[PDB]
Amino acid sequence: ELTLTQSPASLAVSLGQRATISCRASESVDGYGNSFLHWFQQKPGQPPKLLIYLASNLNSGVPARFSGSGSRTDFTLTIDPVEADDAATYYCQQNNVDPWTFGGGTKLEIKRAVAAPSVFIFPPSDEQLKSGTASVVCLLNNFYPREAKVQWKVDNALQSGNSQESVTEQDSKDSTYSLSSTLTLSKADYEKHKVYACEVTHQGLSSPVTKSFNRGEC
Amino acid sequence: QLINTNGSWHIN
Amino acid sequence: QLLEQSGPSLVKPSQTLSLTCSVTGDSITSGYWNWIRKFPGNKLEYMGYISYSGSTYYNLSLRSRISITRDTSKNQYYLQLNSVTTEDTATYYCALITTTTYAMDYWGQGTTVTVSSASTKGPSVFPLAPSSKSTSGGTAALGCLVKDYFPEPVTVSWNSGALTSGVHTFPAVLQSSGLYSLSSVVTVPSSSLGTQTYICNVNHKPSNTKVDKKVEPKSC
Repeated sequence: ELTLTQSPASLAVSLGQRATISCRASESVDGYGNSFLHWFQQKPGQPPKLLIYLASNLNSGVPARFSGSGSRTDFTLTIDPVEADDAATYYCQQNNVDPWTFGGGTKLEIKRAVAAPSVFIFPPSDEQLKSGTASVVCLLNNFYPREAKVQWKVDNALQSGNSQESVTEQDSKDSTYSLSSTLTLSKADYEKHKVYACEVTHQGLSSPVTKSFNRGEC
Repeated sequence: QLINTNGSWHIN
Repeated sequence: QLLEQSGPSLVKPSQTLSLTCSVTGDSITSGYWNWIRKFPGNKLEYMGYISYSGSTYYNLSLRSRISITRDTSKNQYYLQLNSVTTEDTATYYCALITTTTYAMDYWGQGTTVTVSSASTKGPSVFPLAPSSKSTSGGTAALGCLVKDYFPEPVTVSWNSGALTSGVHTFPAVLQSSGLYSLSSVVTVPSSSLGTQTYICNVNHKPSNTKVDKKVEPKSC
């Protein structure tokens, strides 16, 4: 029944600026002079980590840049100043009203200078070619902002329906993203052709970059 | 030193 | 103080999920011992606790098919979830609430649980070799392609964990075969390629598989 509503769903804040995340309960989570609302931070591959307990108390080992305020139904987490290491999702949790719940989360993104990706390409290995399948891999390293476009070309012919991609979460140090895209062809197809290329469009690039290699050539 | 019962905390 | 997690990473539909949390440090006859789960993107749901006294509290949505038990001599507690479906696919965390914070202040690393009838399969690991098509400046990128495994997850380290700077391990993609595929890369000085050894360590617990692949430069 009881709902915790976080706002906003995603927030973009520059380094050294202030970030504010809100959590609103439909009913009071107070009791005995305390507000039973807590703030957690979660990064990929990790458990949630307690930041603020009881609305306004700083957990030990958590920097003073984090602060909590509010009561009853209205609560606020504040990061000031925000650092690169603060890229994560933030959750509120209440544990005094059945049923216990979490907020839906607020992703915090660090705003930084625009950076063009470094584009790299990897031919399939011979070992894998033995299996009758070829994975060609295009890497876009350390770029900002996230929005990037990658199209595959085989002998200058545009590809579709035969590639997949994924993007990392923001880097905890340089606040960039990286992307990996994989073109999967059969061995026969891969050997029928010569030029394998990855074409990249990004805000940091004046013109689309075409990073390529030729089968059999250095 | 609060204790919890069926979701709710309280003294004693 | 350590909450270690154990249990199956793969469960068949309509069957029972059993997880274990082993605590080292202080006794479970103190505090509240909880299970929480995180859905594939990326919602958190509180599941429930067994208290120091052995009393249990359950989330009303789960009251029907959940059971949390404990063993004080082994200092462990367990989670049982019946009639499991594809909507129970999540990461399962165990966590403690003390009276110092009255919040969930200590957690376990979690157990990735997939609900499926498909059987597990270890990954094939192929190098992503550094070459003049992956260098820029004094910087060369290299990697590993971890292809065709099931289910999630896989974890990759470089040089047994010694090499962390510049490492990007990408989220896996689900292929049309139903097998996962994942890449992991790292940028290093290009002058070092001839004298420095780079090895990816790929861990796939679900299939009890660990693979070390040494990646070497591509020279024609």
